[PDB]
Amino acid sequence: RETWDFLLSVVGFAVDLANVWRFPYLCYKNGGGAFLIPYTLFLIIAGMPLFYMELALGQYNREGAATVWKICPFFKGVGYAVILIALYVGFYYNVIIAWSLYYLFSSFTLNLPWTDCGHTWNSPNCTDPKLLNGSVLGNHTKYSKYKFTPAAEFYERGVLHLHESSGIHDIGLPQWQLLLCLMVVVIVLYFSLWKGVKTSGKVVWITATLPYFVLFVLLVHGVTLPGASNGINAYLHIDFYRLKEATVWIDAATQIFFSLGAGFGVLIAFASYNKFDNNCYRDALLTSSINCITSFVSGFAIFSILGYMAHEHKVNIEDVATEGAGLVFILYPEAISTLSGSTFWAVVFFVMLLALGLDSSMGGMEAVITGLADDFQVLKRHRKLFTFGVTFSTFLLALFCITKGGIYVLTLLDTFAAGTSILFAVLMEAIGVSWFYGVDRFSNDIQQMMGFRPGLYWRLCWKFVSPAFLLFVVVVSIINFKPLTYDDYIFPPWANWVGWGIALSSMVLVPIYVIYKFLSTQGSLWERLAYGITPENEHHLVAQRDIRQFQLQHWLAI
Amino acid sequence: RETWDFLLSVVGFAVDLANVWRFPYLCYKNGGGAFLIPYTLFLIIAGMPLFYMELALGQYNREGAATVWKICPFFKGVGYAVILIALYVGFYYNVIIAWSLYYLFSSFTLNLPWTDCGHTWNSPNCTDPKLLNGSVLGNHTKYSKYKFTPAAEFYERGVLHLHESSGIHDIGLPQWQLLLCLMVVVIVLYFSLWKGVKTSGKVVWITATLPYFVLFVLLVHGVTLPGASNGINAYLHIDFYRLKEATVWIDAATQIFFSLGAGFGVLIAFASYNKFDNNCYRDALLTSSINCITSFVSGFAIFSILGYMAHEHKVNIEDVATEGAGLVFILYPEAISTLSGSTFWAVVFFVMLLALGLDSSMGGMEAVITGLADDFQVLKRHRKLFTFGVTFSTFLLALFCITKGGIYVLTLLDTFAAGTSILFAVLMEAIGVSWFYGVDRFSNDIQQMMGFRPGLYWRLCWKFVSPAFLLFVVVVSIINFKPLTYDDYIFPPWANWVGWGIALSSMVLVPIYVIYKFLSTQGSLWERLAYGITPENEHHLVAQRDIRQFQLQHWLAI
Ligand SMILES: CCCCCCCCCC(=O)O[C@H](COC(=O)CCCCCCCC)COP(=O)(O)OC[C@@H](O)CO
Ligand SMILES: CCCCCCCCCC(=O)O[C@H](COC(=O)CCCCCCCC)COP(=O)(O)OC[C@@H](O)CO
Ligand SMILES: N#Cc1ccc2[nH]cc(CCCCN3CCN(c4ccc5oc(C(N)=O)cc5c4)CC3)c2c1
Ligand SMILES: N#Cc1ccc2[nH]cc(CCCCN3CCN(c4ccc5oc(C(N)=O)cc5c4)CC3)c2c1
Ligand SMILES: CC(C)CCC[C@@H](C)[C@H]1CC[C@H]2[C@@H]3CC=C4C[C@@H](O)CC[C@]4(C)[C@H]3CC[C@]12C
Ligand SMILES: CC(C)CCC[C@@H](C)[C@H]1CC[C@H]2[C@@H]3CC=C4C[C@@H](O)CC[C@]4(C)[C@H]3CC[C@]12C
Ligand SMILES: CC(C)CCC[C@@H](C)[C@H]1CC[C@H]2[C@@H]3CC=C4C[C@@H](O)CC[C@]4(C)[C@H]3CC[C@]12C
Ligand SMILES: CC(C)CCC[C@@H](C)[C@H]1CC[C@H]2[C@@H]3CC=C4C[C@@H](O)CC[C@]4(C)[C@H]3CC[C@]12C
Ligand SMILES: CC(C)CCC[C@@H](C)[C@H]1CC[C@H]2[C@@H]3CC=C4C[C@@H](O)CC[C@]4(C)[C@H]3CC[C@]12C
Ligand SMILES: CC(C)CCC[C@@H](C)[C@H]1CC[C@H]2[C@@H]3CC=C4C[C@@H](O)CC[C@]4(C)[C@H]3CC[C@]12C
Ligand SMILES: CC(C)CCC[C@@H](C)[C@H]1CC[C@H]2[C@@H]3CC=C4C[C@@H](O)CC[C@]4(C)[C@H]3CC[C@]12C
Ligand SMILES: CC(C)CCC[C@@H](C)[C@H]1CC[C@H]2[C@@H]3CC=C4C[C@@H](O)CC[C@]4(C)[C@H]3CC[C@]12C
Ligand SMILES: CC(C)CCC[C@@H](C)[C@H]1CC[C@H]2[C@@H]3CC=C4C[C@@H](O)CC[C@]4(C)[C@H]3CC[C@]12C
Ligand SMILES: CC(C)CCC[C@@H](C)[C@H]1CC[C@H]2[C@@H]3CC=C4C[C@@H](O)CC[C@]4(C)[C@H]3CC[C@]12C
Ligand SMILES: CC(C)CCC[C@@H](C)[C@H]1CC[C@H]2[C@@H]3CC=C4C[C@@H](O)CC[C@]4(C)[C@H]3CC[C@]12C
Ligand SMILES: CC(C)CCC[C@@H](C)[C@H]1CC[C@H]2[C@@H]3CC=C4C[C@@H](O)CC[C@]4(C)[C@H]3CC[C@]12C
Ligand SMILES: CC(C)CCC[C@@H](C)[C@H]1CC[C@H]2[C@@H]3CC=C4C[C@@H](O)CC[C@]4(C)[C@H]3CC[C@]12C
Ligand SMILES: CC(C)CCC[C@@H](C)[C@H]1CC[C@H]2[C@@H]3CC=C4C[C@@H](O)CC[C@]4(C)[C@H]3CC[C@]12C
Ligand SMILES: CC(C)CCC[C@@H](C)[C@H]1CC[C@H]2[C@@H]3CC=C4C[C@@H](O)CC[C@]4(C)[C@H]3CC[C@]12C
Ligand SMILES: CC(C)CCC[C@@H](C)[C@H]1CC[C@H]2[C@@H]3CC=C4C[C@@H](O)CC[C@]4(C)[C@H]3CC[C@]12C
Repeated sequence: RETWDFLLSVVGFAVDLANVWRFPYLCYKNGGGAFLIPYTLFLIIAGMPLFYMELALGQYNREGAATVWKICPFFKGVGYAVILIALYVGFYYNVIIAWSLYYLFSSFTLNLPWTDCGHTWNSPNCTDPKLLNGSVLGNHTKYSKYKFTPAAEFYERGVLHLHESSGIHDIGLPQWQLLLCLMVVVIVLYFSLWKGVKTSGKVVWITATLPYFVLFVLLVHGVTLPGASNGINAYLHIDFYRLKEATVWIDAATQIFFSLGAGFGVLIAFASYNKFDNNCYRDALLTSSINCITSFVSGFAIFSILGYMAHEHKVNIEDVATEGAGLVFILYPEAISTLSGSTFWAVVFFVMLLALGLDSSMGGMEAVITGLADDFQVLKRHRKLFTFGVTFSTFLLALFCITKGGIYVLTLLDTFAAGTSILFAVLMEAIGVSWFYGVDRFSNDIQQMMGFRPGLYWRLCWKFVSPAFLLFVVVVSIINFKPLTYDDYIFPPWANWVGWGIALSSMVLVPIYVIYKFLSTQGSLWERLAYGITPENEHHLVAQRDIRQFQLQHWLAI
Repeated sequence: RETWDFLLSVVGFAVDLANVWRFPYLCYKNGGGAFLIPYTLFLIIAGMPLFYMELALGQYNREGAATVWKICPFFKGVGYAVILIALYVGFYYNVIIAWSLYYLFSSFTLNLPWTDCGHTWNSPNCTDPKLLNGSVLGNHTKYSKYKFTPAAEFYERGVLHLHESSGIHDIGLPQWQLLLCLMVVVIVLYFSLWKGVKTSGKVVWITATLPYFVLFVLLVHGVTLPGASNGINAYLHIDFYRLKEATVWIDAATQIFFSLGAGFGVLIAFASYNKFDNNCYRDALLTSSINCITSFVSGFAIFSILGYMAHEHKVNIEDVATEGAGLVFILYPEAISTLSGSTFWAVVFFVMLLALGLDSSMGGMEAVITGLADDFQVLKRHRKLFTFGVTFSTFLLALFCITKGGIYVLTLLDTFAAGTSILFAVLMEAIGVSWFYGVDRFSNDIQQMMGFRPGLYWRLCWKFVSPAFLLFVVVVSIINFKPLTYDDYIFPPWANWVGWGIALSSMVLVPIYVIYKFLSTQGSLWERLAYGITPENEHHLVAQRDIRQFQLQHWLAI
C-alpha cells in the first residue's frame, strides 16, 4: 500500500468548502454567536474526539472507510453508509464548483455583472444602491429576504435562472452554461484521480496559502466598511433563546462534521495513506484549532459584509440577504466590487473557491474509491474505469442540481442526505469502536502507533460524552424535525418525505448489513454473534470460546 | 452447465403477454388487416430468420446473451444492450402484472365493478349501456376516445387513478394498491428465480393450456355477439393507405420482436439451457406459425368485442375504445360480463393474464441474470443476492409506472425504451453474425448441432434480406419519428427528448464497447482490429496473420 509528504503542520481539512461556504450561511441562519457557542461546544467534546478516533483508526487499520471494520464486522455497513453519504454530497458539491467556474467566466470582464442593473437576466425590480434615482428604499420595503440586489439578481437569475421554475415540482431543463461547467469540473476530477491519487499540487499548493490570504484581505477591507460595526455587534451578540431551541445545535453539529470531514470516510482514507508513526494527536489538535479560528474569522467577515449591505440598502440585517447555500456568492462579490481593482480580486477569490471545491470533491471521491476498492480488490486493477463510473454517475445525478430549480434539490440534499444520517453513522461508529471493539484496545493501538496512550479525557469522550451527545442530537432531530424552506418557499410534504427516505437509504444500511452478516454466517446464533462482534483476524478465538465481548469486564473498561 | 424436459412441441414464446396485451392495441391502432400484412411480412423474412439465428447461436455457444459474442467481441456490447432493453421492459412488464393482480382482487366479488356505474371511483359522466334513463347517447357524443364506459372508468379511475394527474409532468404519489400488488409480484418473481431457474410448473403448466382455452371461449362467445359482424369486417378490411405510411411497419416489427422474444436476450438464455442436439429449425417454424395464429385469433376476438361495444354504445369503432396499453383490460372484462357466470370466467382470465405476465418477466429476468453471470462468473456464486438486486432495482424503477400518472411513463417506455433501439440491436447482431462472423460458419455450426445445413433461403435472409429490412425500418423510424400521445394527451417535447435519450442509452452501447475494446487491447491498430473481429478461441490465428475476415472471399460467401 502506498503512503502519501505534502503535509504542512496543519492538514487541508482546516480550510475547506464547509468553512468558506456552508459555515457562513449556517451561522447567519442561527443568529450570531448563538450558533458559535454550540459549534465550539460540539467541537471540544464531539468533533475533536471523533476526528482523533477516525484518524487513529485509519492510520492503524491501513484500510478504507468500510474495511476498517475488520475488527467488528457488524458495523461494516456503517463504513458503507458514510461512503454513500459522501456520494450524496458529491451530488451537489461539484455543482457548487460549477457555480464558481461560471463566476470565473464572469470575472475576466472589466465590468462585473453583479455591480449594477440593466442586464438581460436582471428583473425590472433591480435596486442599485450605488446610483439610482428611481430608488424608493424609504418605502415599499417588504420585511423579507431582499432579492432585488444586483448580486442576488445575478446569482438567482443569471447563474441559476431560478425565476423560470416555480418550485421543486417543476425543475425544468438543465442550464447549458451550468451543464458545461459541471462537465469541465467532472473532467478535471477524473483526470486527477484516474492515475491513482497523486499529490495534486494544482489544488493543494493553492488551498494551502491562498485561502488564508484572501480571507485576511476580505476581513481587513470589511472591518473598514461603514456598516461593519452593526455586523460585528450582531455577530458578537449571544441570543440565548436560540440556544433554548433545538435546530441550532443540529446545525452546529452538522457544520462540525462537515468542516472536520468526519462522517464521510475522507478522514479514514486520508489516514490510511499516512505513515504508521504519524502522530494524529497534534494533527487533530492543530486541525480543530485552526478550523475553529477560520470559521470564526469567516463568520466575522460575513457579518461585516452583511452589515455593510444593510447600511447601503437600508434593510435589517436579518432580512438583508438569503439564508441559503448561495449566501457567499452574494456577499463576497459585493465586497470585492468595493475593493480597488475588483477584477483581480474577483479572479483570485473564484480561483480559491474552485480550488477548495475541487479539493473537497477529490477527497470525497478518493474516500469512496478507496472504500469500494478495499471492499472489492478487483477495483484496484481497474481504477480508471471505476473512477469514470463514480464521476459519470455523479454527473447524471448532479444534473438535478444544475437545473433551473436545482437549488431546491441542492438544499434538500444538504439538509436530508447530509444531516440526521451522518450523526447516526458517527454514533454507530463510536459505539462500535468504544463499546463493541473496546476503548482499551483503541488506546493500545494508539500507544503502539505513537508511543503513548491518550488521556482519560479522550477515553471518556470516545466512550461516554460523544456517544451520549450524538444520541441526544439524533433524538432531538427526529422528534423536532422542521419543514425545509428557501426562506421564501415552503417545501411540500412529499419533498420532506423524499428527503427522509434518502436519509433512511443510508441510515438503514447498518441493520440491513447486520441481518446480512447474521444470515451469511454458519453456526448457532451465539456463534454467529461471536463471529459478528470479534475481529476477523481473531476468529480463531471464537473456536476457543474466549470472547472478551461476552464478559462484563470488557463493557466496564474505560 | 445445467440443461432444461418441460418443453412441448411448441415453446412458450408462442403465447405470451405480447400477443394477449400488446398485439391487440398495436393492431387496433393501425387499422385492421393493414397491420396484419406487415406483421406477417416481417415474420416470414425478418422475425422467423432472426428467431432461428438466435436460437442456434444460444444452443451452440452455451452462453448468455452477452457472452455468445465470444466469436466476435466487437459486438459484445450488443449482448449488453438487449439485456438492458429487457430490463427496460421489466420497468413496466411487472406493473402490468400488478394490474391483473388488482383485477384478481376485483374478480372474487359477486358483482363485477366494471359492470355498471354508481361507485366511488366512477365520475358523474358514467354511461351504463345496460340500463340508463339519463343516457342521451343519441346526442353530445364527442368524436374521440369514449372513456365514459364502466370498464374504462374502472381502469383509469379505479385502478390507475389517472384523473388525479394532469400529465407526465405531475405523476404524483404511487397508489398503495398498485404498490402492494407490485410488491407481491416482485416477491413471487424473486422466490421463483433465486434458487436457480427451475421448471416453474406453477406458471408453465398454466400458460401451456389455459390461455388457449380462454382465448377459444372468448372468441366463441364474441362471434355470437350482435355487433360481431362490424368488428369482423373492420378486422378483415385492408387499408392500403396505412401500408403507404411508415408507423404501421415500425409497429409490426416491434410486435414481431416482442412476440418472438428476439432483441431481449430471452431467446439466447433459453437456448443456452437446451440440449446440444435440439433442432431449432422445427421449433422455430412451429413457434412462428402458432404465434401468428394466436395473434390472428386474438385480434379477431378483440375486434369482435370492439364491434360489440360499438353496437351497444352507438359509437364508431375507431373511437369506441382507447389505443393504449390498457385496451385489453377494458374489452375483455366487458366480454366476460356478458358470459354466464362472469365471476368464474373473470377469475380464470386474470389468473391466465397473471401467469403469462409472470412467465414473460421471469424469462426476461433470467436472461438478464444469465448474461450478467456469464460475463461475471462471480455472480454465479451469489445468485440469490444478485436476483434480489435485479428485482429490487426493478421495483424502485417500476414505482414511476405505478403512480397516479404512471401510464404515461409506461407508454413512454413501451415506445422509446423498446422500439428504434431493439431494431438497431438485432440489426447489429445480424451484421456481426452473417458478415463479421460469417454465415458459412453459422451454417456449419447448425450442421454440427442438428446434422444438416440450413437452406439458401435462410442464408439469404440472415445475410441480405433481414439486415436490409432492419436498416430500412431503423432509417424510417429515425427520419419519420412521430410524437407520442395517449390518443387524448400530446406528450411534451422534453418527454420525447427523454425517451430518445433512454433509447440512445442502449443504442450507443455498441460504439462505446467498440472503443473500449480498441483501447483495452495492446498492439498495432490492425492487430487490435484483428483481435476484435476474430473469435476469442482462435486469437492464436492473429499471431499467424491468417485472418479470414481480412479476405474478400469471407465477405462474398453466402
Ligand atoms: C436502500 C437499498 C439498499 C439495498 C442494498 C442491500 C444489499 C445488501 C448486500 C450487502 O450488504 O453486502 C455488502 C456489499 O454491498 C455492496 O457490494 C454495495 C451495495 C450498494 C447498494 C446500496 C444502494 C443504496 C441506495 C457487504 O458485502 P460483504 O460480504 O461484507 O463483502 C463483499 C466482498 O467485498 C468481500 O470482500
Ligand atoms: C450510457 C452510459 C453508459 C456507461 C457505461 C460505459 C462503461 C463501459 C465499460 C464496458 O464496456 O465494459 C463492459 C462491462 O460493463 C459492465 O460491467 C456493466 C455496464 C453497465 C452500465 C451501463 C449503464 C447504462 C445506463 C464489458 O467489459 P468486458 O471487458 O467485456 O468484460 C468484463 C469481465 O466480465 C470479463 O470477463
Ligand atoms: N465529498 C466530500 C467532503 C465533505 C466534507 C469535507 N470536509 C473536508 C473534506 C476534504 C478536504 C480535504 C481533502 N484532502 C485530501 C487531498 N489532500 C492531499 C494532501 C496531500 C497529498 O499527498 C498525496 C500523495 N503523495 O499522493 C495525495 C494528497 C492529497 C488534502 C485534502 C470534505 C469532503
Ligand atoms: N422481459 C421480458 C420479455 C419481453 C418479450 C418476451 N417475449 C417472450 C418472452 C418470454 C416468455 C417465455 C419465457 N419462457 C421462459 C420460461 N419457460 C420455461 C420452460 C421450461 C423450463 O424448464 C426449466 C428447468 N428444467 O429448469 C426451466 C424452464 C422455463 C418457458 C417460457 C418475453 C419476455
Ligand atoms: C437513488 C439514489 C441511490 C441516487 C440518487 C440520489 C438523489 C440524487 C435523488 C434521490 C431522490 C431524488 C428526488 C426524488 C424526487 C424528486 C421530485 C421531482 O419533482 C424533482 C426531482 C426530485 C427532487 C429528485 C432529485 C434527485 C434525488 C434527490
Ligand atoms: C441521459 C444522460 C446520461 C445524458 C443526457 C443528459 C441530459 C439530461 C442533458 C445533456 C445535454 C442537455 C441539453 C444541452 C443544451 C440544451 C439547450 C438549452 O437551450 C435547453 C436545454 C438543453 C436542450 C439541455 C437539456 C438537457 C440535456 C439533454
Ligand atoms: C462529452 C465530453 C465532455 C467528453 C470528454 C471530451 C474530452 C474532454 C476528452 C475526449 C478524449 C480525451 C483524451 C483521450 C486520451 C488522452 C490520453 C491520456 O494519456 C491523457 C488524457 C487524454 C488527452 C484525454 C483528455 C480528455 C479528452 C480530450
Ligand atoms: C470481491 C472482489 C475482489 C470481486 C467481486 C467484484 C464485485 C463483487 C464488485 C466489483 C464491482 C462492484 C460494483 C460496481 C458498481 C456498482 C454500482 C453501484 O450500485 C455501487 C455498487 C456496485 C453494484 C458494485 C458492487 C460490488 C461489485 C459488483
Ligand atoms: C450510472 C450508470 C449510467 C454508470 C455506472 C458506471 C459504473 C457503476 C460501472 C460502469 C462500468 C463498470 C465496470 C465494468 C467492468 C469492470 C471490470 C471488472 O473486472 C471489475 C469491475 C469493473 C471495473 C466495473 C465497475 C463498475 C463500473 C465502472
Ligand atoms: C459529461 C461528462 C461526465 C463526460 C466525461 C467524459 C470522460 C469521463 C471520458 C470521455 C473520454 C474518455 C477518455 C477516452 C480515451 C482515453 C484514452 C485511454 O488510453 C485512457 C482513458 C481515456 C483518457 C478516457 C478517460 C475518460 C474520458 C476522458
Ligand atoms: C443511471 C442514473 C445514474 C441516471 C440518473 C439521472 C437521471 C435519472 C436524470 C438526470 C437528469 C434528469 C432530467 C433533467 C431534466 C428533465 C426535464 C424535465 O422537464 C423532465 C425530467 C427530465 C427529463 C429529467 C429526467 C431524469 C434525468 C435524465
Ligand atoms: C431492501 C429490502 C428488500 C429490505 C430487506 C433487505 C435485507 C434484509 C435482505 C434483502 C436481500 C436479502 C439477502 C438475499 C439472499 C441471501 C443469500 C442467503 O444465502 C443468505 C441470506 C441473504 C444474504 C439475504 C439476507 C437479507 C437480505 C440482505
Ligand atoms: C437511468 C436508467 C439506467 C434507469 C431508469 C430508466 C427509466 C425508468 C427512467 C429513465 C428516464 C426517466 C424519466 C425521466 C424524466 C421524467 C419526467 C418526470 O416529470 C416524471 C418521470 C420521468 C418520466 C422519468 C421516468 C423514469 C425514466 C423513464
Ligand atoms: C425510496 C425507495 C427505495 C423506498 C420507498 C418507496 C416510496 C416511493 C413509496 C413506498 C411506500 C409508499 C407510500 C405507501 C402508501 C401511501 C399512502 C397513500 O395514501 C399516499 C401515498 C403513500 C404515502 C405512498 C408514497 C410512496 C411510498 C413512500
Ligand atoms: C417489505 C416486504 C415486502 C419485504 C418482504 C416480506 C416477506 C415477503 C418476507 C420477509 C421474510 C421472508 C422469509 C424469510 C426466509 C425464508 C426461508 C426460505 O427458505 C424461503 C423463503 C422465506 C420463507 C422468506 C419468504 C418471504 C418473507 C416472508
Ligand atoms: C469478472 C468477475 C468474475 C469478477 C468481477 C466482478 C465485478 C467486475 C462485477 C460483479 C458485480 C457487478 C456489478 C453488479 C451491479 C451493477 C449495478 C448495475 O449498474 C449493473 C452493473 C453493475 C455495475 C455490475 C458491474 C460488474 C460487476 C462489478
Ligand atoms: C438500485 C439499488 C438500490 C440496489 C442495487 C442492488 C444490486 C445492483 C447490488 C446490491 C448488492 C450487490 C451485491 C453485493 C455483493 C456481492 C458479492 C460479490 O462477491 C459479487 C457481487 C455481489 C453479489 C453484488 C452484486 C450487485 C448487488 C446485488
Ligand atoms: C418492496 C419489495 C422489492 C421487497 C422485496 C423484499 C425481498 C426481496 C426480501 C425481503 C426479505 C428477504 C429474505 C430475508 C431472509 C432470507 C433467509 C435467507 O436464508 C435466504 C434469503 C431470504 C429468504 C431473503 C430473500 C429476499 C427477501 C424475501
Ligand atoms: C436507486 C435507484 C434504482 C432508485 C430509482 C427510483 C427513484 C429515483 C424513484 C422511485 C419512485 C420515485 C418517487 C415517486 C413519486 C414521487 C412523488 C412526487 O410528487 C415527487 C417525486 C417522487 C418522490 C419520486 C422521487 C423519485 C423516486 C423515489
Ligand atoms: C459516457 C461518456 C463518458 C462517453 C465516453 C464513453 C467511453 C468512450 C469511455 C468512458 C470511459 C472510458 C475508459 C476509461 C479508462 C480506460 C482504461 C484505459 O487503460 C483504457 C481505456 C479505458 C477503458 C477507457 C475507454 C473509453 C471509455 C469507456
